[PDB]
Amino acid sequence: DYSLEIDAVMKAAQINDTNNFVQALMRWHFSKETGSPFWLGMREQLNFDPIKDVKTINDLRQFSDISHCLRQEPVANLVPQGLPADSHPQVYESGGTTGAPKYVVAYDAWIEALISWRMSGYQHRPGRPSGNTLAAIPTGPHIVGAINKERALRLGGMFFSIDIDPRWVKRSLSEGDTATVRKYTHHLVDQVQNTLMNQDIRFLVTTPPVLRELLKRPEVVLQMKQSLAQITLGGTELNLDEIKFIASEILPDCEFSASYGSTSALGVSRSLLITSESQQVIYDSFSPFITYDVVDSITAQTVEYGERGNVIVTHLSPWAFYPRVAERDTAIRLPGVSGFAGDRLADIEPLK
Amino acid sequence: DYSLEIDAVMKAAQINDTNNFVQALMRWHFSKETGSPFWLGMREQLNFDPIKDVKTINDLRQFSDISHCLRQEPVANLVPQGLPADSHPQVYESGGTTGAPKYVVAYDAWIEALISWRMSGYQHRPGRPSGNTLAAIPTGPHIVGAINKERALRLGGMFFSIDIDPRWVKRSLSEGDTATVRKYTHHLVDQVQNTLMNQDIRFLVTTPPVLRELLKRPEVVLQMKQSLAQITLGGTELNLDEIKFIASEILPDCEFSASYGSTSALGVSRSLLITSESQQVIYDSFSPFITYDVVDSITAQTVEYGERGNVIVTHLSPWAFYPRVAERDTAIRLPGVSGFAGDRLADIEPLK
Ligand SMILES: O=C(O)c1cccc2nc3c(C(=O)O)cccc3nc12
Ligand SMILES: O=C(O)c1cccc2nc3c(C(=O)O)cccc3nc12
Repeated sequence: DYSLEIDAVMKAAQINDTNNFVQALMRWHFSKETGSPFWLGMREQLNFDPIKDVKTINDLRQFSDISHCLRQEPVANLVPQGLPADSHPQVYESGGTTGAPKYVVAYDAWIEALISWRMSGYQHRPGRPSGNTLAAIPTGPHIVGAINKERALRLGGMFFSIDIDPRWVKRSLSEGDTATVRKYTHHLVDQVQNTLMNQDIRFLVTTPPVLRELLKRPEVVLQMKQSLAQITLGGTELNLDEIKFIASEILPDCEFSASYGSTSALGVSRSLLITSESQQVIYDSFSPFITYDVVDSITAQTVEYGERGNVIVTHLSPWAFYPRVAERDTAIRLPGVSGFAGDRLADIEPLK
Repeated sequence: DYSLEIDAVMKAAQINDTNNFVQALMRWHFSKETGSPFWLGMREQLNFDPIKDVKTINDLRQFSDISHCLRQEPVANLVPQGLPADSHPQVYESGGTTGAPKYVVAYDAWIEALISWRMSGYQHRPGRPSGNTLAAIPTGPHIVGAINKERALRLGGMFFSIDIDPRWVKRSLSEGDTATVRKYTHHLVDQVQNTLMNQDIRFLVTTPPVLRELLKRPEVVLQMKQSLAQITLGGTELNLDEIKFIASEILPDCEFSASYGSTSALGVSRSLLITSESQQVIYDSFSPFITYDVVDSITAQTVEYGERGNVIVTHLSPWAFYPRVAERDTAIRLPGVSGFAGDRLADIEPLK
């Protein structure tokens, strides 16, 4: 048993101090008894002592991104030896859309915690809406699946999804294939159309192209006017005006937000409500578990508030440690309202 | 709370008192405080009284298939109120066949009972192999996914899958889009490869066409001789010598079995291990919960043992009640293990 060690971390985690939390988990991960086999096996390859010289969140700047590894590393070793017997491990992959695919492990406690964080703020808000959720997103080996199912149960209906293979979509628009992308996009909208038109759907998770498509279908729009309380847009292909126009002129009773995948850190980040009065899309991460740095593409250097840079993300929780993953997007750096740790993002945009 | 009603139904199953079990569930499903809104309402369209006029399994012949009907029915109404608060309804579909589809509801406790029935005989027996599962099958809204996930957690390793979008294969297939069925399969095969190579998996779930393009790869085949222990093949494209050959010749000691989805009975029947003895693939179902009848296409009369007929599957449990689904496959009918209600099936093929 180590569950009272573990509480201490989750405790430190919100009495807002980076510091103590970082050290506590640096200990969790590298100390002999409790650590991952993987990190324990990695300690001797580091040129610094993860205990002695490593105090601030920022102080993790000294690990490099170990994703190369996770393609080969047999998943059983990723699992912190000090988690309970019934922790309930699970493998998720990170888009083997070419350069193919990186293995990771997550846990129910973890996803539960992610979600309570996303949803605080409206979980308990009087007259908050209720109903099923249609999530038009990957499930299968993709950890968004499992994160979305979890939200859907807390909103009082059932979680519904579609058949979607993002890996073929990709390997085909990259592969240059025009007709396919249209035909498969079709088949996606058709699936979403059916469920919206045959079960009462209160909550839709989808993406601008797909929404954009549904809005072009007279019967569906009408139906959306009747039943959607809130839509989440995922991707980075987001045009703020378009959304303002939808929100005010078409689905005026439906709120909007955006979601940002950071598969690398075993989670997703959430936007504020995007309204007509909104002037950028703004994101927060589940800090300190997940934290963003935003850095210059030339000099690896955290850039100033207000400027564009490259998203660097870091997961540090009792379940998993992933320092300092370069994500493949740029964002405006903004002071992160609480702590105490990690940055806000605004207006995420793709790379080169 | 109704733990004692469920207990009785379970216990009448576990000692095969088929009439008790059926009579109990008619009460359970048809009565104002325990049953699903759907059945309660559906009663006013029947012309017999489930509670009084139904005494044995055959007696359900009085019911008609109520499937084409679960496209628009509200999912929440499928849920028997007699189930507990905590029972975790989750929503699954089938019949993305042409474009439909039919929503149903499943529960952890059912999924669990099912798997337990699938897995006795081996679960415990000495020396039973054990490790990771790779399941080349759909997740998303396909109960099949959920099913295997369960199984994999009981074989001491984790659950790997792949993106795979069976409606696409299907539509394409029956478009004549012959071009990209073959492209797509390559994609599935590739994704399988990867995991086969990068994580050691003990058990694979797939299908004859894919395993076919798969054994065209010499180094996957070496990995396979090395790591696989058990292979479950589903779909109904089962070619028998083709397997017996594969198992005898190509990879000579992985064991091989078949699996058959009756998705609108919320479950999968299992075959007897295909030995090199095997003269027909034979499936057991999870009786009395799931029971099969095999019926002549003109008279709906139950065929003699050994004639091939059109298959009818029925699901009756404390979780759901789907009487008499016209599935879309023929089989040779066999005696089921006497004591148990329902036929054994052999050498299933599809319709025309
Ligand atoms: O999911 C998000 O990223 C998200 C972001 C911002 C506000 C949100 N408000 C929600 C409400 C509500 O405000 O009643 C109900 C259900 C889901 C909601 N999701 C929200
Ligand atoms: O999965 C199936 O459909 C199946 C059917 C028949 C025999 C099976 N035997 C298995 C064994 C074993 O016999 O040791 C181990 C792991 C999985 C097994 N799966 C089997």
